[PDB]
Amino acid sequence: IGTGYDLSNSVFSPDGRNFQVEYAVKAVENGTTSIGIKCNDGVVFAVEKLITSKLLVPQKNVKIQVVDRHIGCVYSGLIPDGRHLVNRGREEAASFKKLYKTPIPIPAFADRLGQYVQAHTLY
Amino acid sequence: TQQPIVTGTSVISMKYDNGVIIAADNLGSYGSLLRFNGVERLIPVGDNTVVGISGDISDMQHIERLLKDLVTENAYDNPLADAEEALEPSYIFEYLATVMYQRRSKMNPLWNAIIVAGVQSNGDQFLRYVNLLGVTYSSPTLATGFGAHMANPLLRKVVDRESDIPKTTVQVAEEAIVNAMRVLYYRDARSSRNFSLAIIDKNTGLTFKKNLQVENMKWDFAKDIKGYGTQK
Repeated sequence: IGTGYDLSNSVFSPDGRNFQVEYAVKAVENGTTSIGIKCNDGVVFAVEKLITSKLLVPQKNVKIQVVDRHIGCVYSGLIPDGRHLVNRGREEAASFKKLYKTPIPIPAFADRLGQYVQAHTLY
Repeated sequence: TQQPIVTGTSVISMKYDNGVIIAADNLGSYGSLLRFNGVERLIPVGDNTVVGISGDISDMQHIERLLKDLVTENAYDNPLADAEEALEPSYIFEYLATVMYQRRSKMNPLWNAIIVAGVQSNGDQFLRYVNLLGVTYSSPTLATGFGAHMANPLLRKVVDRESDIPKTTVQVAEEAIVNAMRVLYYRDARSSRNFSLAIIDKNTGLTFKKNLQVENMKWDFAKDIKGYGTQK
């Protein structure tokens, strides 16, 4: 009953699903493909970066930005919004490195960014 | 308020034709007790800049923290910022300056004196000074603390002005800095035999020579002196 369940995102539809958050998955589908192979040794990231025209400059633009000195962060979807999630963890990691004097673990970082992206689904 | 607690000694330095030499000793005295030995005060930053810090040990540690964050900051975004927009010596300087002034105003100062020793990408020498008053200046010979009137005179007898930097080679400079550590070591009552030394060249990069001792001391004369004047 009623009308809506897609105007706000701190509604829950009756099925037990969300919206907006359910719709946001289609938005990431419009992006390019980006892979990660977890190796024994490390990780190897790679990203398809489209070249539309020859008007653009080759090897001068990036979807791989560093966070801390030892974490690749590479993203797909809406690119300014993906850069805001990278921006956020540069702040987060620098505070941790100030506070506890060690390079921020990957499992620590994984928790931290997770809480933030969760956090926007609650208002 | 903040007043000194644990304090280093002196970081001393001079320019030469193709780079700069800077050297400091490894000491944290807690007044009378010379309590920390082998705690280093030269901090290499970047790959061509050594930032030599005197005064407070507490404060110094926390400014090493900010330098390390600054390399992390300049690396971000840009892959060409580690090649042609690297952290220059004038950069590492500018941030250290500006931090001192702002802390001076709130009347809780970061009690340090810094020499920021390097060479530009242009090949120019850079040796520039800041202290806790917030005062800046460049000279051809520079020294923190007690060494600014002890060590500084001897160093400054090799390079007097800005036209004897071309004429002073890497081997005369090496000698002068060795010599001035030894001159300090006699007449300065907070010093340590161990000292670290950096040599910044404009073609061989930064070389970081650790754990030198001072030698060739004079004491041979001291068997001759007896009493204070009345006693002979």
